[PDB]
Amino acid sequence: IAKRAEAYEAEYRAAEREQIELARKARAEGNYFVPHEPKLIFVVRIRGINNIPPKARKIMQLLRLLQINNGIFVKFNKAIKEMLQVVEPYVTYGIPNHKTVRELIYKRGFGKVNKQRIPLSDNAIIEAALGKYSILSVEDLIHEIYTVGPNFKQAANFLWPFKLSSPLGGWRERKFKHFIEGGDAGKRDEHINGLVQKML
Amino acid sequence: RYVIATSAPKIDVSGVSVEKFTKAYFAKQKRSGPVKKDEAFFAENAPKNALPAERIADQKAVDAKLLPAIKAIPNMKEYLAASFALSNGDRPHLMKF
Amino acid sequence: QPAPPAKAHFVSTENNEPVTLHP
Amino acid sequence: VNIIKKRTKPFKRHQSDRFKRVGESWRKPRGIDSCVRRRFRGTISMPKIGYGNNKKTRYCMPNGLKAFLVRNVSDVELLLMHNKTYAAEIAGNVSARKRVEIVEKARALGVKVTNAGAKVRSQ
Amino acid sequence: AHVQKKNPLKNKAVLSRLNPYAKAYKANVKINSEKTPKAAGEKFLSVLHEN
RNA sequence: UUGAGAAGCUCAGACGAGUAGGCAGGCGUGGAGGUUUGUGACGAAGCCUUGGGCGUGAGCCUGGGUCGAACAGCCUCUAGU
RNA sequence: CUGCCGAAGUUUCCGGAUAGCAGAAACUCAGAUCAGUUUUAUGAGUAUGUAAAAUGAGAGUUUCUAGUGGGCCAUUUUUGGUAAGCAGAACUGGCGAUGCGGGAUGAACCGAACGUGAGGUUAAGGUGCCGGAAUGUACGCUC
RNA sequence: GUACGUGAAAUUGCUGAAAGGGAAGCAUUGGAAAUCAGUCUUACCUGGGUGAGAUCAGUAGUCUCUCGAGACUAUGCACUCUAACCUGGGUAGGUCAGCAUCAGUUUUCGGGGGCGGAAAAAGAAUAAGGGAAGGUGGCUGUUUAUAGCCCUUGUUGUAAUACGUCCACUGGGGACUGAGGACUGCGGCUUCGUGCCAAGGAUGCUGACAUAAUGGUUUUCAAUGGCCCGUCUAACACGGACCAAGGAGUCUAGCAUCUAUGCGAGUGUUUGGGUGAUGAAAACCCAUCCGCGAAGGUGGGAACGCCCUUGUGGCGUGCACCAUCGA
Repeated sequence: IAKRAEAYEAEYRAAEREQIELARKARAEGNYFVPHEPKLIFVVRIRGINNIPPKARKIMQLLRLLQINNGIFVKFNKAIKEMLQVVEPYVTYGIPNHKTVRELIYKRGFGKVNKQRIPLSDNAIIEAALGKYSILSVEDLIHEIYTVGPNFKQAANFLWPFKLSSPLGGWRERKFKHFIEGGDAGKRDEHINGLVQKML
Repeated sequence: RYVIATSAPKIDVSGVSVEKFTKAYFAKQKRSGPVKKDEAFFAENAPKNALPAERIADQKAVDAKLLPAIKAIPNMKEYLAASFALSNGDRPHLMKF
Repeated sequence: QPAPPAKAHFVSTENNEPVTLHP
Repeated sequence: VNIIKKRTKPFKRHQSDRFKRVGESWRKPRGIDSCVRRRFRGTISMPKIGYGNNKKTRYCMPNGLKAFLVRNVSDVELLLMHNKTYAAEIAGNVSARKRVEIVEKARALGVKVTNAGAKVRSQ
Repeated sequence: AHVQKKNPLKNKAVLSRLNPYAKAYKANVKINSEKTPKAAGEKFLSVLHEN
């Protein structure tokens, strides 16, 4: 497991090192550089179960959202991006860095065995359910989650919806307007990081 | 916890043997129910729980080997004998100890 | 199967200098 | 385990304090016009299964021993192996002589008799 | 089994039970020194300070 | 390791408003068979109580006073419950 | 007395039906069998319907059986309208069955849907007193 | 004490204690007064000595059962055992307070260092050049002089800080919780036997207390909340002076569903008859009628064999139920 962890931990740097390098080249050259896009997104609910249109009620069921303040890890693509805009005033998403993808599966990491919520406090809890996909521990699970791989669907169905608390320090002032006019709803991009460092 | 530490000038305690004191030194004197010869219901006595000769002896001993130490520091013999009492117009958090 | 979104790439500006606009 | 109660004030049927025909034992209201049935705030509470007490410290006196009605001298004998989890409560209609013999034997079994002192003035 | 949910961020024993890498991390490696060079192109600084 | 009333014991998760309505388990009252080597003139039932106890609750157990001949728990049957 | 499940309040024909919603057993299938959902493709004159990708979740069949065809509003088209309202058709929800924080008290407003408690943290809304919380910080307004 | 067994409620008078500024009533949290309970009374446990005997006797007898198992009566009380007395040493549960090392949740102060941006921008110091002013010294006008300012570059730079992060980096401070109950396991330290550990839920060190510290229960006070109940269809209206006892889906026939039981191609004694000495209208037995009823292949598919690709899959027999073609 450590032999896998040493490979993963050095790789997170070796991809963070190059985006340090590959921007230090272009900015000193006059070239421009779009980044490797976000492929993972993390969706946290903002509104309760009251007065939701039936069109947006089904979709949040299809994202394991059944309670206010639930985070989930879901694969981000086109057909996910156009699905989030129709539930946009009832969710909130953004890019997770490596720290939140650690602190959410170490603090509030709960697996799904026999349709029961069983925590991720032992590798044998993970080896039983996800052994057949070469996932052997939390560190294999973090790599497979955060660095999206082929089994990401088979791993996002393992973790429970991340039931979080209300953010220490509160939200912003008035909550249910789009994030780009104050408030907090819709995409938060890198600022979903500083939101999970409050609830957790 | 019921002691407020103070930055008042220190003294020399190398001359006093504190290892004589242990957690059984200050242990209470063991009620122990010595046989009372049940007639004791009527007749009552008392040992006056007097401090034993050992306690009064070392009290003179340990003080004799620290009194010259606080005699060296001025205002120290009379610092001890006074008491501490904050007054209206004082507030313990911002004052320094 | 879905069409994947876009990875990164350089874009040179020797023949295309960024012009400055105003709203 | 220290005994605990989720509630100490019993439940008291609605408006059974005003009217003397209406008794104080609880009766769930049956009308949807009711303020109480809809559970308006400020009105009295109701018996629910939420106030159920611990399934191990149930039926226990505040001491910790459960009760047991001993109505004759061979009903305290069963409590020989259960003297640290049962208290021998004597029944009420037992005579003031048959009572004084349960006490003198329950005391040999180390069993707490809760009301051994009734009708029994000692000399 | 698992009577309490221990926290592997705030407990330093369950962390080693879950992650057999905590005996070698070195979170802060000095990958630079005094000799860090400026990499700021002229034409980028021209388009930076334009307008 | 004894925790076999297997109608018991035990481990883990999720859940908890509720109308018409549907289902289930129990509480109490009068009589009947069985049972408690059942309680009772040293005081049964009842009644009152600024006493104590149990149950989520319907209810039950009890101390004190009053009182004076009968009465209850358990398993079934029964209803003018 | 307590616990568990729990609707419709509109049709479709002819007060009776069928369907629907809620239910009980039997018996199917662990599959692409589905999905008040989103993609991509075909067409169709940004919208339209059709098929096989994402995402979640175990689906299905009949049999026998209660309650229910009231409405109050809020949503946008909307034609007829005029001193001025308005009148009517369709869609969507709430409420009917729902307590709780604000909105000074109010069902139609803002948050939020409920076992018994402890500790924390928030929504709405607030922090001069009644009233728990800044007579806070900043900049401009007003007699 | 014939206003007579027990003597409830409404309701009335007196006494005691309270409360009451043009509303009480109740719910929650507590103060004051009154009062109540709690086993705490004592018990526990450990040696020697003295005496007693019995389940003891290198012991004799009886009876009931089944060699010995109990009940005994002797006699000793040796060897064993327990046990009264005298002599000594150590030793709660009950409640309430602390404080410590912990575990969980949480909150509030910090400390250190990496990594990022214009490899932050500044800035400072120090060399060039340029420019001027809100023009300084000088003389309203001018160009660093007896103030200086701005701009560009070099250099001290291989700069600091800030901001955004990251540490499986670290010091503390407060708060609530302690569920579970031998060992099973994952782990880490070891020190090579082990064992230990913050590691599958709290233990330890003390202190107050029984003419008692807490805990209740009543009356009332304080703070906050609290539209009168049922029938109706927002309010209403309609019912409500109060108390007691009575008082409303019950019996029977028929039909259907579900379940239980008995028998099963059968099933049903009770119209009757026989019988029943101990409620003989019960139970028990039963003749002759009578009522209700009265074996085709092909695909799946429950299950079960043999398999050998372990399984997978193959291979055989295929119930109910459903399709398919036979009649």
